[PDB]
Amino acid sequence: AEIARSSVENAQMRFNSGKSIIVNKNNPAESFKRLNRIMFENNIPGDKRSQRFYMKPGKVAELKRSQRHRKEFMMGFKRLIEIVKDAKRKGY
Amino acid sequence: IQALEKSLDELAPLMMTKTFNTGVAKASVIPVPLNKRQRNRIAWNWIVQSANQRVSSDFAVRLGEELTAIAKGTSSAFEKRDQIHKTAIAHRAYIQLK
Amino acid sequence: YKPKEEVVKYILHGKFTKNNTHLTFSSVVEDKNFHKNKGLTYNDTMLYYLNLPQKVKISLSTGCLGFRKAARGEYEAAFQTSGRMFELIKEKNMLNKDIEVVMDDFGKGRAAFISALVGKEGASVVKKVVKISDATKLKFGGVRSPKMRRL
Amino acid sequence: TKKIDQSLSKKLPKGTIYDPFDFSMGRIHLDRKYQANKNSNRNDIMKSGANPLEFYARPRILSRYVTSTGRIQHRDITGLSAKNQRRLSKAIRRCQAIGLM
Amino acid sequence: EQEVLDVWEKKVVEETELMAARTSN
Amino acid sequence: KPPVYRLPPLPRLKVKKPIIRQEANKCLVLMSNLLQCWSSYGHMSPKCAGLVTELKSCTSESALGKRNNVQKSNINYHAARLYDRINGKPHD
Ligand SMILES: [Mg+2]
Ligand SMILES: [Mg+2]
Repeated sequence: AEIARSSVENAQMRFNSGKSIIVNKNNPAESFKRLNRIMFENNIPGDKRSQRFYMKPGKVAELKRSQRHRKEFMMGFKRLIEIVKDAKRKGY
Repeated sequence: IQALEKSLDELAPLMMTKTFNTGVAKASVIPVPLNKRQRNRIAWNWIVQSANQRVSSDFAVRLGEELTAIAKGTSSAFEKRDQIHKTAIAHRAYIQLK
Repeated sequence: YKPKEEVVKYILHGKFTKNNTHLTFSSVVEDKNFHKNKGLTYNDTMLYYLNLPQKVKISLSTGCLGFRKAARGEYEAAFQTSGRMFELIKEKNMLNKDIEVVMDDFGKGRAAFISALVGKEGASVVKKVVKISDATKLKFGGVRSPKMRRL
Repeated sequence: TKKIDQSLSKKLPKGTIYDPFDFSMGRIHLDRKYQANKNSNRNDIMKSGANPLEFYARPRILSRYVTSTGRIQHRDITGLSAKNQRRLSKAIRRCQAIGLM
Repeated sequence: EQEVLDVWEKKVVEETELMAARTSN
Repeated sequence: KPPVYRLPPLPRLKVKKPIIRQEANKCLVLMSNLLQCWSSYGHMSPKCAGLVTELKSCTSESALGKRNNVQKSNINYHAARLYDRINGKPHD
C-alpha cells in the first residue's frame, strides 16, 4: 500500500555501496573527480589489476614485505628531512 | 606622430595565440602576450599591406592615404585584430600560468 | 489491476575493458498499478520498488562505429562511441527523465566517456545526469586467475 | 574585492593571546602542516580503554573505522594500539558475518 | 602588526588572483 | 606513541627531484583575466579598460614582464651537510 510507497526513498538509499556521487549540476566534472578519489582511497583500480593474473603465495608475500619496507623507509626519510629543515632554520 | 602612435596602439593585437610543439602529441595553441615592439610590427605590416592596394605610384602617397584613413576610423585591419582576439579568448583555458 | 508501465529513470551503463567499450542505455520501468494488485504483501511491494525492472534501449560497442580489431580499445574509439550514444539518446526522445551513469571498469575508454559527457558532445545528456557510480566487480578470493604471462 | 578565502585568513579565537606573527602567511602554512586529528582520542571510544570486541553488535560505532566501501582502515590511519586494532578488526569481521555491517 | 599585515595584504591579493585564473580553466 | 621510523645507515641523504615553487607571471595572469573579462562583457567592452591598461604596462618592455625567473632548492646541500650530525648514529 502507500506505506510501502512513502518509505522507499530512505530504503532505496539505505542499501548504499559507497561508490556513488550526487552530481553537482553546476560543475559536473567535479563530481567525477570526487568519484575518482573514492576509487583510489579504496584501491579499486589497483585491486582490479592485481586480480587479472595469479601470483604464487611466496611471490605475494615477497611483494608485500618489500612494499611495507618502502613505505616505512619513506616515513623515516621524511622524518629526517624535517629535522634537517628545523636545524637549518635555527642556524645549525 | 600622435595620430600614428594612436593608430598603432588601437590596431595592434594585445595577445596572439601561438602553436607550441610540446610533446609527441598535437601542439598546443596557447595565447601569448605581446610587447610594444612586437605589437607595432604586427600593426605596421597590416598598414603596409593595406597601403599597397591604393592607386598612387609613390609608396609615400599610398602610405599617407592609408594612415589618414586609419586616423579617421576606417581600416580593414581592425577585422584582423578582432579575429586574433577571438581565437585567444577561445583558448583562454589553455594558458599555463606556471 | 492494469499494466501501467512507466519510465522512472534511465541508466547509462559503460563497460570499459582493455579491448573494447560497451555502452548500454536502459529505462527503469515501473508498473504504477503494481500496488493495486490483489494478494500483495508489504514485503513484495517494497521488494518490487527496490529493484525495478530495466529495459535496454540503446546498445553500442566501438565496432558499431566502424572501429576494427586493435582500434576498438583505444581512446579515440571510445570518445566517438560516447558521442554516438549521446546523440541517439536525443534522437529517441529519451532525455526527459533523470539519467544515472554507471561505470564498470578502468580501461582506456573510461576517461574518454567522461570527457565526452563533460564536454560539448554531452552538453544535453549531462544536464539530466543525477548520479554517477562505479560498478567494478572485485572478488574476495574467488576463482583462480590465469598464470602470469612470460613476455 | 572585499572578500578573502577562509584558507588565506586566520580567525584568532576569543580569550587567546597572539603575536604579530599570527597575522602572517607563515602562520597559515604552519597551521596546515601541523594539523593532526589529535582531538580524536577524547572522541575515540577505541582509544579510551573499552574493548572493541564489545561493539560487534553496534555497527554504527564500528562504521567509524571503515572506508565508504567497508574496507577496514590500516592502523596507520586509525592510530589504535596493536591490541585494539587486532580486536577492532575481529569485531568488524564478526559484525559482517552476523549480518549487521 | 602593521608590518606583518602589510606583507599579508599583498600575498592575499596575489593568491586571490592566481586562484581566479586557475579556477577559470 | 606516534610510531617513529628510524632509517638504517645510508650512503647519502638526498631528494631526487626537489619541489621548487614557481610563482606565476603577473603579465600572464593579467592576460588571463582580460581574456575572461572579454568573454563575459564582450571584446573591447568599456568594463575591461583597466585590464587593458594594466596588461600593456606589464608587457610594454617584456611580454612576460620583468621577473625573478630563477629559483633553486638548497635542501640537498643542507641534507648532506647535517646528515652525519643528526642521524643519531652510535659512536665508533
Ligand atoms: Mg589494445
Ligand atoms: Mg587456460
